[PDB]
Order: sequence, then C-alpha cells, then structure tokens
Amino acid sequence: ENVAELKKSFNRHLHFTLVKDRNVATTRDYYFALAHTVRDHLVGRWIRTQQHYYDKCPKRVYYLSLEFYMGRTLQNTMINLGLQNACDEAIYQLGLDIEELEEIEEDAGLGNGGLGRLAACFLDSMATLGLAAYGYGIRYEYGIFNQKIRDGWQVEEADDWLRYGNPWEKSRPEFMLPVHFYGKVEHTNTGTKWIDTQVVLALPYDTPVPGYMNNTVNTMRLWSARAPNDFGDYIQAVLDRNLAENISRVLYPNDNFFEGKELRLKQEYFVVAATLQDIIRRFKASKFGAGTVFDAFPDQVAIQLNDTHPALAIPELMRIFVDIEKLPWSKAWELTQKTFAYTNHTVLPEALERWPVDLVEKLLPRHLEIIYEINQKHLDRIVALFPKDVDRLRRMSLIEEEGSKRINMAHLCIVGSHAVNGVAKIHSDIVKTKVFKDFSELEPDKFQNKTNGITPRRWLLLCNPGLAELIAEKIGEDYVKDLSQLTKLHSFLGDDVFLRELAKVKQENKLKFSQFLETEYKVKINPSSMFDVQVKRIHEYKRQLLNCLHVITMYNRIKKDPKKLFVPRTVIIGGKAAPGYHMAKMIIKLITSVADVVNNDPMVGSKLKVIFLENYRVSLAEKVIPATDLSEQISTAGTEASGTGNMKFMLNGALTIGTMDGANVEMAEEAGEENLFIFGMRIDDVAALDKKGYEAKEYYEALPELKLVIDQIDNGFFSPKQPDLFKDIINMLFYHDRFKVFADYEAYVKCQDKVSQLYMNPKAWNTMVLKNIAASGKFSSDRTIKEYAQNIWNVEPS
Amino acid sequence: ENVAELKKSFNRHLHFTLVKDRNVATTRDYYFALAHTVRDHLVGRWIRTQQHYYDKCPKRVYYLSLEFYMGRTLQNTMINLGLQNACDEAIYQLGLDIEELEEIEEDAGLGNGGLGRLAACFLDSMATLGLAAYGYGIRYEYGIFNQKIRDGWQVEEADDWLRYGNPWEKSRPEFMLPVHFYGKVEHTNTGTKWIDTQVVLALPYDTPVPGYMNNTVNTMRLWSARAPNGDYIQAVLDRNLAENISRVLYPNDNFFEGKELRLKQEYFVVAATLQDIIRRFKASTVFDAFPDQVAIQLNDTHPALAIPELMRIFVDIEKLPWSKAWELTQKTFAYTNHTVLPEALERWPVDLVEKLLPRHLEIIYEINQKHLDRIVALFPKDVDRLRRMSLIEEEGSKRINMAHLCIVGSHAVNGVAKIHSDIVKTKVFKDFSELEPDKFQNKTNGITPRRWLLLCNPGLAELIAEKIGEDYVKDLSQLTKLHSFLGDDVFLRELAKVKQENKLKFSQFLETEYKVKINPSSMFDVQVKRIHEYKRQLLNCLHVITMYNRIKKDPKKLFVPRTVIIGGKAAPGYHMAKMIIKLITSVADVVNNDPMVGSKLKVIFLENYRVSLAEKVIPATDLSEQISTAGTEASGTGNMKFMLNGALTIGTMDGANVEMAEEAGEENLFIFGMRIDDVAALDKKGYEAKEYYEALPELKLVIDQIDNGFFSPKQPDLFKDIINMLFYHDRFKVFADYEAYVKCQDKVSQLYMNPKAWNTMVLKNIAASGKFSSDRTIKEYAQNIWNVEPS
Ligand SMILES: O=C(Nc1ccc([C@@H](O)CO)cc1)c1cc2cc(Cl)ccc2[nH]1
Ligand SMILES: O=C(Nc1ccc([C@@H](O)CO)cc1)c1cc2cc(Cl)ccc2[nH]1
Ligand SMILES: *Cc1c(COP(=O)(O)O)cnc(C)c1O
Ligand SMILES: *Cc1c(COP(=O)(O)O)cnc(C)c1O
Ligand SMILES: OC[C@H]1O[C@H](O)[C@H](O)[C@@H](O)[C@@H]1O
Ligand SMILES: OC[C@H]1O[C@H](O)[C@H](O)[C@@H](O)[C@@H]1O
Repeated sequence: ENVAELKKSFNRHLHFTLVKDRNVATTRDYYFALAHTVRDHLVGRWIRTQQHYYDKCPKRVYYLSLEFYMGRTLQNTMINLGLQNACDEAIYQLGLDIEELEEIEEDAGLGNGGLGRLAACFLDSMATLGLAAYGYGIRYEYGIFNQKIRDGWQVEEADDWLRYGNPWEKSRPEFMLPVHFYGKVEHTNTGTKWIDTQVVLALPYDTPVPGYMNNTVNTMRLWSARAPNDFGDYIQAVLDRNLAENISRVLYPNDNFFEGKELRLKQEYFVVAATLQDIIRRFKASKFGAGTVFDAFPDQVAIQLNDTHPALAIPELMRIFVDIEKLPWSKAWELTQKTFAYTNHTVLPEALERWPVDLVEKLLPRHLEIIYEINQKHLDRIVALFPKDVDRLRRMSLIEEEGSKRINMAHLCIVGSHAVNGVAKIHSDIVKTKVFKDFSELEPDKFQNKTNGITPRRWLLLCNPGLAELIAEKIGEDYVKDLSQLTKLHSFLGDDVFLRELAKVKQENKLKFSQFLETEYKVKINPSSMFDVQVKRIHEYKRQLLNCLHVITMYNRIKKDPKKLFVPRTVIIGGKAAPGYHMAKMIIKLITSVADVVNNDPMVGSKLKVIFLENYRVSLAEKVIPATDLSEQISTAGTEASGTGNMKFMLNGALTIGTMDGANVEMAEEAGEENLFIFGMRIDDVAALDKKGYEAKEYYEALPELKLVIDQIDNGFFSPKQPDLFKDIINMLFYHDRFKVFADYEAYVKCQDKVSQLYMNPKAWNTMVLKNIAASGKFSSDRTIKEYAQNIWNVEPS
Repeated sequence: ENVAELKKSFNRHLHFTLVKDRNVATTRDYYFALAHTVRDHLVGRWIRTQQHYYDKCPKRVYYLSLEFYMGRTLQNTMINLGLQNACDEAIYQLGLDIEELEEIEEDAGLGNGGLGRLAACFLDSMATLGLAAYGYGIRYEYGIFNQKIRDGWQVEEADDWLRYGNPWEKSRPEFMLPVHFYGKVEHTNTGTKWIDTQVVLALPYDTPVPGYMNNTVNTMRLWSARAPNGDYIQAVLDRNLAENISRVLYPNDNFFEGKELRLKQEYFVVAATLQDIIRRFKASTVFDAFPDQVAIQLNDTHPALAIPELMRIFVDIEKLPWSKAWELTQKTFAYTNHTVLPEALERWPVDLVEKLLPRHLEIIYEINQKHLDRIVALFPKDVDRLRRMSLIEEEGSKRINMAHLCIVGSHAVNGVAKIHSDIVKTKVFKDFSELEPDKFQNKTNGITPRRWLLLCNPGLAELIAEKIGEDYVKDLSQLTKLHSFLGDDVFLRELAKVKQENKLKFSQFLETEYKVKINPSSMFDVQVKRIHEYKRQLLNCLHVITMYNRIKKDPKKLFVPRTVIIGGKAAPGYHMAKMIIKLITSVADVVNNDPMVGSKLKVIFLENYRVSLAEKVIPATDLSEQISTAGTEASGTGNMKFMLNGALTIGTMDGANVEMAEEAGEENLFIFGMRIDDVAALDKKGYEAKEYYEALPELKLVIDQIDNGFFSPKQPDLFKDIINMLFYHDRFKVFADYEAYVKCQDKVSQLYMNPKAWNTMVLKNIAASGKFSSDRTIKEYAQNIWNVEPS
C-alpha cells in the first residue's frame, strides 16, 4: 500500500530536495531521495517517543561514549520500521537498483572496533526494549580512517564521511552549550570559581535510533566543537578558530592502546562537559530544605561510562554539584556514585588510561583538585580500615606517584561508580579478583559481569535476509525480540532437507560475496573452497600472525606434496592497523606478501587463495560475515576481554576455531565445547609458561613445519627484493613475543587439520553449524541490556 | 490562491524537516519552515530555466566576482515570485509574526560594499531581463565581519553566517573540481606541463536567483575549498590549510593587501569557474564558437588570473595555437574598473606569483612580450611608452599590474560612471585608449528597484503604484510620470507621511539599541558606507561639531534639529579609518549628553552597517551624505539608493552624483565644493591645509577642540594622528571643501523648514531616479559588451 506513496514521496524529494529529474540525477541523488523518503517515517514516532519520556518520566539511561561505530543507517532503518520490502518494491518499479543506492551511504565510522560497536548494538537494543536511553558522543568530522594497501603496506586516507552531508542527523541549535578549558582556580567566600578560561562551544547533532518494530525511536546525541563569537591579525584570528574546532576533528585510531595526547584529553572532557550539562538541563526541565531537587537525581538518571574514556564525568558532576549547585561534598559525592556505572573493556596495561598530572593541571585545574579530594578521602578510608598496609595505599590511590605522576582513571571510575563491570565471565573475574582485587575486597558487591552481545537486527535480519527467512520459516518471527527462542532449531538436527537449505543459504552468501572479491581483487575465487576468515583490528594479541604462520604452513605442504588431498580454502584476513603501530603494519605487509606468493603459484592454483580484505568496517563486516564457514578467534588466552565478532559469525552460520579466551568460553558453554574447534593454552597454561619463562626458539627447533615457515620469512622467500624486510617480526617473535605465538602453533595447526577433515563431511559440518546457531541466543544484545537495566541501571525494559 | 496550501506546506516542513511541533518549536524553526515552504516554489522554474538554456543555447554571461553582497533571501524571494502577501497571510493565520521570522535570516554578507553589492543587484536584474547569466564566486564560511562598538571603538566579531545552515544553497557534489597550487613548470615535446603541485578541491554550492515575476530563476555558483582524500592526527588537522582558501572574505574596501592567501582565493575561483565553464560548453573546431556562447565579466582586477588561466587551458590542455587561444580569450573577457586610487590597484609581486602560479607567470610574460612587440612596431622610439604599458612594473620590487593584464586580455574595459570612465579612458590608461579607443566604455552603475524599493520601502512603493501603476518596477524610467503631481499638495502630504512612518519605525530601532532619545521631528542626516579618508566622514564630523558649537554659543538661535547618522565598517588594518570611527563616537558622546543641546542635535554611529540594515535606515533618511573628494568615487550606488527612497542629496560632483544632478536638475541637489579641475588646480599649486585653518574661524575651533582634548579629556592627544594627516598629509582636501560644505549644509536646513518645497524637490529626485535602475545598466551591458538579448 505504501509502495505507490513511497514512489510519489521519492519523486517529491528528488525534485524539491535534490532539485533534479530522472535525467540529470546522479546515483547519489537517488540515494539521498530514498533516505529522505524513509527518514520521514521516523519523525512521528521520534517526536512521540521523546514526548512520552517527558510525561511518564521513566528513569533515563545515558550511554556516555567516545565512540559509536554505527555503520550505514538506511537499510537498518528500513528493517526496524518494516519498510524494506515496500521500499525495495518502490525503487524497483522506478527502475532503480536498491542495492546500488545503499552502497552510496558512507559508514558512520566514529569508532575503532568492539568498544564503539558495542555502543551501536546497545543503542539498537535499548530502543528495541523500549528503554528511555540516550547515547552521548562526539560527532567527529573524520571517523576511523579509510585504509588502502599501497605496495603491500597500509596507507591512511581521511574519512570525510560528512563531505556530501549526512541526512541522518539533525542539528539542535537551541541546545548549544559552552565548554571550558585551562583558566585557573580561585577559591572565594562564595564557593569555588574556575576563571580566565578558554571557551569552546558544543553543538549537539541528534540522530534517531529506531527500535525494532515497536514504535519507539531513541536519540543519539553527538557533539561538535565550535568557536564562540564574543569580544592581517584579523585573518589569522578568524583562521585560528580552527584550533577550537579541532577538538572534534578526528577520532583517535587506537584500539586497546593509550596515547596520552592533549587533544584527546580535550575530547574526553569535551563530551563529558556538554553531556553532563545537557543531562542536568533535562533533569531540571522535568517533572522530577532549600535543595529539594537533586535528591532524586540518581533515581531519574543513570550514566554508563563506556571504558575509562569519559572518566572525567565523575569529577565533572562533582564540580557542578559543589561549585555551581552549592551542595555539600558529602551529598554530591553520594549522588555521584548512585549515578555512575563503569564498564571495563581490557586488562592490557598499554590500554589503560593514565593521564599525566601536569597535563590535567593546566587543562582542567579545578578537576585535578577534585580528583585529589576524592583520592584523599578515599585513602583516609583505606587507612582507617588497614592502618598498617602502607603498600595498600599506593596500590589503590588514583595517583601513580611513580616517575611521571599520573592519574589512574580506572581507579577514579571504581570509586565514583556504584557498579563496575567486565564484558565476559572470565574477563570480569580477572577484573574483579586480579586487576582490582584491592577494590573488590572492600566493595565485593560493586563488581559485576555483563557478557557482551550483538543486535540480531543488524547482525541477522539486515546482513543475512536469507538465513533469517530460513529461520522464521521454521520457528517463527519471535526469535527476533527473543533470540533465546533459537533453541527451537534443535528439532531439525536430523532433517537433511533443513541442512541442505542451511547450506544453500550459506552458499548464496558466498557466491554473492565472491563476486565482491573478484571485482576488487586480482585473484580468482574457488566457490567450493572453505571460507576461513579473521576480521578485526590488527594487534599482536589478536594474533593474525598465528593465522599467517598457518597459511604459510598450508602453502609449504601443498608444494611439498602437490598431489595429496587438500581441502581448498579461501583464507580471508582483514582489519585496520593504528597508524603508529609498527608491528601491526609489518604484519599487514607480511600477510599480503604471502598472498601474492600463494595466489600466483600455478602449482597451488584453486587450492589456496589469500586475500587481505581492505578497509574492514561495519558495512563490510555485514557482507563477509554471512559468507564465512570458519571464523578465526585465536587470541592468546586472557587477552580478549570478550570479542563480539566471534558472536557475529556464530549467529550467521560459521564454525569457530579459537582459544578459551573472552566470550569464546561462553560460546563453548552454550553450544557444547565439542561443537567448537577450541585449541591451545588456557589461562593457567599461559601463567605457568610466564612463570617458567618463555623461550621461543625451542618450539622453532622442536617443530619441523614451523622452522621452514620461519626460515622462509626471514631469508626472503616472501620478499626477494627485500630479503630482511621482516627481520623485525622475527626478532619480536623470538625474543619479545608476549603473546606466545609459537607456543600455540602446534595446537593450532593440529586443530586446523581437524577443521578441514570435518569440512569434507557437509552433513556433519552443517550439523555443527545448526547446534552453534541454535545456541547463539545468549549472545543477543537484548539479553545484555536486560542484565544492565536490572542489575546496574535499575530501569525496566519498556 | 495558496494560503491554505502554504499553511499545510509550512506544517509539513516544521514536522518533517525541523522535527518539531507548535510547542517545542523555536522562532528559528518557524523561519526555516517558512524558507523551505517558499524555496519549494523555486525548484520547478529553476530546473526549467536551466533546461531552457541547454536547449536554446543562448550566449551565456558569467559574472566572475570575489564578492556577492546578497543580504537576506526570504523576503526577496517572496516578492519576485508574487508570493509575499499570500505567505504573510499564511504566517498571520498560524499566529506568527512574519516580520519576526524574517529577522532570523543571516545576511549573506560575502562582500565589502558597492562592488559586491553591484554583483548582487546585477544578478537580480539579469534574471529579471531573462538572460542566461551565472554568477561565480567564493562561498566564504565567514563574510564581512559583524561590527560592534566597545568603549567607543569598532570591534570585529566572526560572521559565521553558516552556523545554523543556509537553506538557500544546494551543494552540487557531482561538479567538484581540482585546483592546483605551487608545483613547477616542465616544458616537454608534448606541450607544457605544470607538475608537482598541491591540489585543493572546489565544491560548488548553487543558489537560485529569481527574476522578478518572469518564470526565470538563474544560478549563483559559489565555490568552497576542500582537502583531497600522532603524525596522522596532525596530517588530518593540517587539512585545514587547504580548506583555509575559502575561509574568510578579505575585509578591504578600495584597498589592495598583497597577501598570499588572497591570491590563492583569486586563482581558486578562477580555476574552478573556467573549468566548469569549459565543461558546460563542451557538454552542449569546437572552441571556435566559445566567444559566441560565453561572456566572462571581470568584476575589478580580482579575477584577472582568469585571462592567463584561459590561455593555459586552451594551450596546455586543449592544444590550441597561441594565436587562436589569444583571439578567443579577448573575445570572451570584459573588465570593469572600480577605482582610480593607487592604493586600490592590484600589483602582485612577481616572486609570489612565481612560486604559487609558475605556469601563469610565464603566460603573463608571453602576453606582455607580444604586447610590447606590438607597441614597438607602432612607436619604435618612445621607450618610455614601453614601461608605461608593460604588465610588469620593473621598479624596485617587480610587480604585475593586473589592471594592464585585464586591458589586453579583454575586448572591453568599463568604468561605472561617465566622469570615472572618462578618467580611466583618457587619464589613467591613456596609453591604452590611444591604441584601442573603441575598447574603453562606460556603464553607469545601478541598483535593483526590487530590493531597494519594493522590499525595503513597501510604503513608498505602494504610494507610487497607486498613482502611476506597477510598470515602474520593470521599467523604473516610468517614474517620470510622477511629475504630474508636482502641484498636488495631497500627494506631497502622502509622500511625507510615508517618509514619516519609515522614520518612526526606524527611530524605535535606534532607541532599543542606543542610549539616546530621538527627536521624531528632527531632520535625518545620514552617511552610511565604508570608512575611508576619501569618503570623508571626517568632513561630516567637522560639521556636527560646528553645529554643536553654534548651539552652545547662541543657545536660543533657531536651529533646525538633526539626527546625524554615520555608519560603516573599517578594514581591520586601516588605522586612520578606525581613528575616525573613534572620533565620531567621541563627538556623539559629547553632543548627546550636553543638556544645553538636548533634542537639537543627536549623533549616532550606526553599528555593523550591512545590507539588511541599509534596507532600514535608507528609506528613513531625509538628507544623504555623498561628500567624497571630486574624482575619488568611481560611481557609488548608495547615493542612488537614497534618491529612489525619498532623500535629498548633499555631495560633490563626483561619481554618479553628476549623473544624478543631470537627471533631476543640478538645482534639485545640494552640490558643493571643488570639481575635477578644481582639485587638479589645487594639486598643481600644492595643498597647504593650515591656510584654511587660519582663514576659517568656525574651523579653527573644531580643529583646536579635537587636538586639545575637548572630545577626549582622558586622552588629550588621542586624535593627534588625525590632526597630523589633516595638516600635512591629506590628499583628499578635507579643509578645502569645509567652507563650501558648511555653507551648503546651511541651505539644506533652510529648505527643511519649508516642507512644501522640500517634498517638491524629493518628488523631482524620485521621478528622476529611473536611469539608476540596474535593469537599465544590464541592458547596456547585454547590448554593447555581452551581445545577448534580454529575454
Ligand atoms: O537535518 C535535518 N533537517 C534540516 C533542516 C533545515 C536545514 C537548513 O535549512 C539549515 O537549518 C537543513 C537540514 C534533519 C531532519 C531529520 C529528521 C529525522 Cl527523523 C532524522 C534526521 C534529520 N535531519
Ligand atoms: O540543501 C538542499 N537540499 C538538500 C539535499 C540533500 C541534503 C542531505 O540529504 C545531505 O546531502 C540536504 C539538503 C537544497 C534544496 C534547494 C532548493 C532550492 Cl530551490 C534552493 C536551494 C536548495 N537547497
Ligand atoms: C564486530 C566488529 C568488531 C569487533 O570484533 P572483534 O573480533 O572482537 O575485534 C570490530 N570492527 C568491526 C568493523 C566489527 O563489525
Ligand atoms: C549600497 C551599499 C553600499 C555602497 O556604498 P557606497 O558609499 O555608495 O559605495 C555599501 N554597503 C551596503 C550594505 C550597501 O547596501
Ligand atoms: O567490550 C567490547 C569490546 O571492547 C574491545 O573491543 C575489547 O578489546 C573487546 O575484547 C571487547 O569485546
Ligand atoms: O562599481 C560598484 C562600486 O565599486 C566600488 O565600490 C567603487 O568605490 C564605487 O564607486 C562603485 O559604485
């Protein structure tokens, strides 16, 4: 019924909004016109949803994050509004390729990976469960960089996703706010005043987050920096306005790594000031002793801290409460802890934020004083409980007195939050009992666990219509808003017809994605090959290297015995490297050197193909994932706090090869360990090896197939023009590898062999896939948000 | 009919486009919703007009300019579409204040004054006459600065007119183009190649220019710079450099500032534009017809690089022989001169151009050498002629006389007023006019009667139409019909009433902004335009003080009250202009707070003078100050604005003032002071300012008062700089016109006491305004330079 109206609406927009006609209209014009057509169906419910929150005043959730890895919005919006099939019909009748139009949209890559993607999935889940949630972030003019491979190496290009404009955002001018920087503190008899500061304006841009088929559309408020107006040399002054606006210019491209750069600190405070102000504003403009207001603040507001990035929010709330609202420290401190909650995402020391006191002193002087306060009161408590353990004092202080006095933002988060959480059982256990044992001892109840999740809308209905259709056609639609209902799929473990249909879906995905790989890359894809893929950011801990040592091992075997039955494979590895990460870039170069050697060897032919999937990102993850057979999740045990990509492959029909790390463990729990290809060392095994001391050359000497791979890389087999090109990798691998690459090699290759074995038996392979898919339920972000809402936010879904 | 549809359309937009409802909607939302509602009526005719140009292929006009002083678009659009009364009715019924909404719109102040305003008026006129014209400029993220007065001095604030977005513009992404900078030249056997350059992208933003009631809507294409797609962070941040090319408009009026970034802008707009033009031409042996399909008007010497740029494309990229290219180039370009002041003439240092545009310096040398070779073959002995005509000023720092580049690469050169074009032709460029007499022309400036009458003065326009018809809008010449009422006393009361309603409506503006209390029966004496020593706001300032002194001296003599209003911005780097602004505000403070003067004399420095504000004050003035030194104002357009709006003019025989005297009758304008020759005869004898200081009593007091501290007790010698310039370095003869000026001003006050005769002179002036319509100006451009037919 809306087909004819959608068509008229589309024409209305191409004309009035794009000022074009079917003859001089670009593909982009059609994209824009469709986006506007679809976007219009959001306004009604968006105005309504927000109006409902004002009248019913339910407790609000504020997901404060420096990242929001959103991807494209069009298709995602069409599906959550039950409009995709109608729009597809509309665009078809107009003679246009709906798929061709969706590809015009630029990804909103305002994230690095995992962390920023958890925020996006959470927004979609909170809207679906009907919660009064808001996401607050920074509207980076440039998100994570577009990645190119030139001469084998990664090259970074600016991701100006806003060049042609973003129809999915609406500037909210009336809500602009000032943010302060530098200045000095002046204590007076009127309270404390922070003066002589530089002001920067925050202009919020709202984006709607449609819940899946439930009339609600929430808000994602992203802030952008702007120079204020008040107050030769004139030109430069106008140009210098770029400095203030530089605060929200680029997203820092570091995954699990702390770079103590001033501009980054400015961003963290930036989003924190604007957000808290806006939140205090909404609270006061709502229906909810001289000071009879803020007492109810904790029962109306819940601010979730995504990692330690917005940690400044705690002392910032104390600054407003004490300096501006004039509350006693006691009361403010009380309300602060009842308001904030912290989520930890890593145990890697290089990923922990420790800002130098010097930097914070000249940038946020009033906040350094507040952190000292919090700390002193914090240590006074510790002393009154353990007056002799002096070592306990420095281990719990928010200030690392060592060499360069820094602020342990993590510790700041634990005291200013009533709840701290990990993102996976094993991870939260380590966060609770190991990393912050001194804190958990004192506040056992504080530390919790909330296993991560992914939204089945974007990661099933959207990216895999075929698989979704298959499922709904056997157990209903219910599984969408209750992924747990996927267990019903166990009734078909014997049905051979269902297994052929399962395989067919995966097949259509592989063929549709192979064409993507042939119009982009040189190589020719073996459609019957097994799709072995590893896609995620490039880290030594995620160990794309281990996988790389495997491809070379497979290569060597084929050349050695060029007639032995080899189960063909299309090994796909992808992910971006942080510009300043040298080993990660060397690793990317390695991978592309091998590929070039494997794909052009006539003796190997269709047996083994290697592809470095370029510019891995959200919209691209939606193409490759539904098309994979084997998922690589091989990080060293204890390095991955959880992982979500592992969850994405599981719901989409891929088997998993990986260690007992992060969420992999819980995946084994749900599907049955035997139903996953688990291998290598586990927690304790890594511990026992660090005690004894790691000596890599012994595995090099005790493992034949390994020695050749390593010799080949080091002698120049994969880089004749530069014989010692990978010397750095070899040196790290032999005397500085803290991720035990060689230590898992044998268990890995042995595991991989089992994988190929099973692949030759489609009946059994697909049987394991069903068991995996049927056990994916737990890993839905809806389940995750329910636990957050019930055990941390104290809010009710819907 | 459309009131009900406009209302539904308005709601449609507030909801779908602003995501608001009548309860949480801001005034700004209502403005945006209305703009969108009105903007929608433009799409059909805009698509159509452009489509028509493609099919009928009429010769196109390209107004290439660094400035476009556009003002607000809403109301202007409503009027040219015959939609204002219907929209006003729509907004009224919805319970909103239409006027309140229009005030939300930010002016598109991408201009300095006069020059940039002539471009805007021209766009409106070309669209009205139905010509296939396009305006090409730079979309400055920041136009001319908003001006504030703090502690009496001018303070500059950034004019971020794009903060909340501009609904009147549409990015045309598919037409982005690359612009080159720096690099080096490498001559090879394949032609000439300009390599190793830095690239900057030009992203065009189109804005529709609705013709007045004629179905056509033209295009104004404005370009913005973009970078092409923690050493990484800094590199991403450094993208600001490339984008800095279109960041700000240089705020200099009649002044050359040889800054590199400015040169980058000039080339920037020139490269993108020419490329887009070559593109459109090819998308319609080829280039032979180029001059008959394209006409590129150079607004001043700012886009002069366009000439060698066209030669670069033709020769380096299109591979045409130098001869043919050079031929087509001259047939394509036309240059308009706007000033004779040496400090306003562009002379770029060769060194700068060599490292920025090396290929273009070679092209300019080429043009020059061939140019001098011709001069020699005609006058093989006059060596002095050679350096006087060369495009390179060999002197000290070798510079490029862009003006001379414009004369040889253009088939037509024009001034903007008879007297001015005569000086440009016979004096400034006599050596060029001698060789190519036919080349130099005159095109007296004009102003659009849509924006400067129907828009800013609905009352006066209504009055006129109600007596002679609507015709005067598309043929201002028809205003002469107003002569039939010179005797009608009822028409004179009605004329005065209109002016009165304007003054009262504007006085309220002056009271909600400034401290002072306005005398509604006073005479509104105003001077509004950029601050220059040549425009002489100073002379006016010496007059206010003279009036002040007289009142205190004889606090009972019959003094014709006046509200002297002076306004305009000063270029940040112009010291004398800023001193002058300070002076004016010091006097005002001394005149407005003197109880002995009271309602007799008020002085106001009108802050942040700009287009939308000119639309308020002009319709409200009685006396217009146009007192520049004879020969300094090439033309002026503000003088034309006041004339059409009911103000009398006091001024010298300069620029367009002369032609105004011609049309209305000299006796009908308060002309005074020296004329061309008189200024010449005084420069021959040599100017000695102290003699007028000694020979003129009332003058000595004013000057003594300023220099001793009467207008600055806390800083007794604050204006020493003004005094020194006024006494030993004044090249604009301020003191030399003082006596003739004050004497003239007295006559003005005399006539003001006789409303019957004052209003009789106003009618004669308004009735003679016809010539000064930009429609008339464009017709002459179209017929004698562009060879295009108005519709
Ligand atoms: O940007 C929007 N409107 C707009 C309005 C006016 C203008 C300009 O006229 C400048 O304000 C530009 C964009 C917009 C509407 C909207 C609706 C939904 Cl559901 C989601 C995102 C949205 N963005
Ligand atoms: O900005 C416009 N459209 C637009 C198109 C797309 C988007 C977004 O989809 C981002 O590209 C925003 C605004 C626009 C339409 C229009 C019509 C006339 Cl008549 C005059 C000026 C105009 N500007
Ligand atoms: C899901 C996803 C991630 C996170 O997955 P990991 O394997 O844990 O790193 C990162 N980036 C993108 C683009 C994703 O879609
Ligand atoms: C008309 C106008 C001018 C022109 O002033 P002149 O003194 O004639 O050069 C300048 N600025 C604005 C805003 C105008 O409307
Ligand atoms: O918490 C979400 C994700 O954040 C980061 O990506 C962590 O490295 C990953 O282990 C975790 O799953
Ligand atoms: O040509 C438009 C205007 O250009 C310059 O501003 C001149 O100073 C002025 O006299 C002229 O009216």
